[PDB]
Amino acid sequence: SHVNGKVALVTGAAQGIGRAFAEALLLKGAKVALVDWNLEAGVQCKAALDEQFEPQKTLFIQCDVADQQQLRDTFRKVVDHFGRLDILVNNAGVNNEKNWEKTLQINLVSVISGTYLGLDYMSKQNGGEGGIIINMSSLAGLMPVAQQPVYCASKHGIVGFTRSAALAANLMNSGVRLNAICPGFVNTAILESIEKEENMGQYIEYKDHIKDMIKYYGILDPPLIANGLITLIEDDALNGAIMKITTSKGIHFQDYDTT
Ligand SMILES: NC(=O)c1ccc[n+]([C@@H]2O[C@H](COP(=O)([O-])OP(=O)(O)OC[C@H]3O[C@@H](n4cnc5c(N)ncnc54)[C@H](O)[C@@H]3O)[C@@H](O)[C@H]2O)c1
Ligand SMILES: CCCC[S@@H](O)c1sc2nc(-c3nccs3)cc(-c3cnc(C)n3C)c2c1N
Repeated sequence: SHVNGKVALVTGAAQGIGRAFAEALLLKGAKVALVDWNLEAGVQCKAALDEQFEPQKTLFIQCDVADQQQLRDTFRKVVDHFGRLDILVNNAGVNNEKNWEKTLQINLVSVISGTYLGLDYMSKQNGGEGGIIINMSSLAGLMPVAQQPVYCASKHGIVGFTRSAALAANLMNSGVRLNAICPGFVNTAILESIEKEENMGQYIEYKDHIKDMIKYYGILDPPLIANGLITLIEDDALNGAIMKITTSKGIHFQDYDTT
């Protein structure tokens, strides 16, 4: 009943972890707006979901989340079409240390923009019913990566932002909980980007160190990450939680020594 009948918006939903989230949420009874900048992947994804689940339970919107006008229009569309917003998953992201400025815009700036749009629609102080926002970070949000310093920067920023916005929500009595998920390696297109100079820039020569870490720890499949998302949504005690998901230690929250 925490998911059933709710409306979710998932960015980066065309493939990888985003699609896995959409499938898990549809199975739990949600309506899902799939939001992605890749029109062709998006159409393929919705067409496949339309075979499994009911067509009216999904909407596909093409949107570059880093474009604030497109993002604002996307939100408006979702709420017009489904009549409310209950669950926001800021999941879109890239790996690109060469055009690292753009990586920050997609990975960090867009998570903040999306979060604040979600709060605009969902906060009880703005006429909403409350809700949950889940931001995708990474284990790279908690630990350093020599070959991906700007990705690391962006994923650390998501952690700081989400912990902070969760405390602000309590203060503002918005009735919105904000949590983040920090997966280890997951079997998606993004893993392939480490092979590419276009993505790695000056770090390409050291790509094998990442490969050795992959070998060391192993790779999750997207559907296992989705279980984690469902836990966050179902447990309404969870606010400001940083959920780690790895093969080595499972599903565990980050502990912090706060004052
Ligand atoms: N796969 C991993 O090992 C791993 C580990 C930890 C965190 N993550 C994070 O998980 C999230 C999902 O990535 P994934 O591994 O499923 O990769 P993926 O590349 O398969 O999926 C990312 C999706 O986001 C979309 N997207 C990218 N930039 C966009 C933008 N500007 N606007 C709209 N959509 C955009 C892409 O088109 C794609 O469909 C990302 O935030 C990524 O950083 C991945
Ligand atoms: C294209 C790269 C996308 C994957 S990143 O988000 C990512 S996920 C990940 N997971 C882990 C895990 N540690 C324990 C269990 S799984 C480690 C890394 C990583 C890679 N290189 C280092 C030093 N680290 C910490 C990384 C890392 N760089």
